[PDB]
Amino acid sequence: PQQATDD
Amino acid sequence: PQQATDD
Amino acid sequence: AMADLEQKVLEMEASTYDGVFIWKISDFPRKRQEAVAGRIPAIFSPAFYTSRYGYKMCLRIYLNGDGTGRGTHLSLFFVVMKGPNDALLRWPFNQKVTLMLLDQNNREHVIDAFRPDVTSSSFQRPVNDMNIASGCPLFCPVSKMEAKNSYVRDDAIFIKAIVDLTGL
Amino acid sequence: AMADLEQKVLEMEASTYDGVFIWKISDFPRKRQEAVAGRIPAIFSPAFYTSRYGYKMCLRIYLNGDGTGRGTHLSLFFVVMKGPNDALLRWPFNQKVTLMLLDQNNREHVIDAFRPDVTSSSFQRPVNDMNIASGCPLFCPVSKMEAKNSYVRDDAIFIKAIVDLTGL
Amino acid sequence: AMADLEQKVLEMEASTYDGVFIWKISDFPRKRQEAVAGRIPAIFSPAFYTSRYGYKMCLRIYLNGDGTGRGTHLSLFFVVMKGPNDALLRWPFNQKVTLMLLDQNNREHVIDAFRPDVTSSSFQRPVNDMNIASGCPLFCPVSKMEAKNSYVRDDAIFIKAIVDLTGL
Repeated sequence: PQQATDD
Repeated sequence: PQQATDD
Repeated sequence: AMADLEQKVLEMEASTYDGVFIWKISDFPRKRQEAVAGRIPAIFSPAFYTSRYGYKMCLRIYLNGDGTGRGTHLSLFFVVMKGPNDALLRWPFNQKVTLMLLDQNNREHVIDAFRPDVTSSSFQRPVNDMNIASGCPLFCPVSKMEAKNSYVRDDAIFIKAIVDLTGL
Repeated sequence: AMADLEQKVLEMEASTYDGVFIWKISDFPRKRQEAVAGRIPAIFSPAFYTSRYGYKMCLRIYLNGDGTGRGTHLSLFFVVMKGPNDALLRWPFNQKVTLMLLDQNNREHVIDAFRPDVTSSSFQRPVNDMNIASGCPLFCPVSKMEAKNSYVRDDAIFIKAIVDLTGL
Repeated sequence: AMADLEQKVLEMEASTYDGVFIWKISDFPRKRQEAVAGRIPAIFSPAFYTSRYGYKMCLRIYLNGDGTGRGTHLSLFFVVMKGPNDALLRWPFNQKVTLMLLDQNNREHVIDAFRPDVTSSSFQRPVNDMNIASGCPLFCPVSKMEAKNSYVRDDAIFIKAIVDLTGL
């Protein structure tokens, strides 16, 4: 999985 | 089945 | 708008998601009389579902009968309601439905069942909040229930519905 | 007041405790525009759980994408939240997660899956309400959803998440 | 009215319907002192059930003991409550009950169990909201829990109850 950028 | 009369 | 919240709370509290529902009708004598007087012919039950995101359903009873059972029988019907997930469900509704008036002695339950009539408007995807109720006008003779026996105890009766989940 | 209680009731109504969650997103067109405009890039979903006392989780979606998928894809992420029973659970979170955009023709669902990266901060025991979301930045091309097809119907879409319960 | 509604919501959020309940007791230090001081000897847990329409039950604990365990032990009891479906259930209550204080290190849980004494008023069909509780007055030495160990973590403890469903 890849992390979201603005959380 | 039978449907109800006043619904 | 506390009444709206209360309604939501009571509905959530009563909901089941396995197609099995037991409806306790209290104040039987009063409701029974309100029906006989023609003031309140029918009563809708809280909603229940076939699965967490399945069909939404409820029951509709006439303590003094409807149609062919008017004045002589307890008429009990099944209702397909507009569910939040109807778009993901198969239509028309085609699950077998078993209805019961529970003997509180747990010996002689009154039981009937039916399979949906695929062409009836009662089982099509709901356009309105509820489709027309369909079921058993001659579910139970008023003499059998109400009167005495062990169906009515402490001024309350229990109705049970079992929606067959085959294919779901 | 009733605003906070109503809120709690809303969360309870959407919760599930078997790792399976279906998120219906209404007012799609509007929320879709808000994302494209850059006003509201993401939306979090109500919380759900792996079991009655399991992990607390939720989904996070970007109708106009995030990171590598910004402006070209629907980006969908998984979120581990601080749960009431985290102290009794094993960490880091290590259950396979399956994400889906449901085809409302029930034909071609968009699906993807992943197993957590045990070394990512996204799956460590939560210190805050929500850990960093992790998932699929390139989940589905905007042209595939939004545009037409059977993903968007009556201005709504359905997202489904399935958390594998092996070992739980 | 508003109070009862909030109370109903809190009970619903804690309810389980498979005879398994985990009771998280927060603000342990405070409640523990309130017990030692004699201001609040015992605490009741929210209600839970053996099945969707089964027996209604709850737990009752004395953080500083009751009877034989007064001041030395954590006294934990089981309570049969008046359920909405008692008329359909078999009486007296005769299901084995297991009680546990969970070790948050998940190594040494305190566990005890008992089978109901069918002749006791504690297990007859409820006439009042709750029957008299019965259980383990010497469930756990205060020295073992409270003190240190891994039972109290971040000022909270977890009590688990498992009602055997055999025959149900």
